[PDB]
Amino acid sequence: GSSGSSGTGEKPYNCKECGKSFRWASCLLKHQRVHSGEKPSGPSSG
Ligand SMILES: [Zn+2]
Repeated sequence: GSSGSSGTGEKPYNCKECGKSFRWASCLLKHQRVHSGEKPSGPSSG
């Protein structure tokens, strides 16, 4: 029960596809690869 404290830190880069965060750009640009090609996760295994 603080209701107020110091420690407001958030990364500048933040993905919109899923809603993740990243310190550097490249770090995010690389993750964007997942939002480029869909992966077989579901109907794959009967
Ligand atoms: Zn994402």
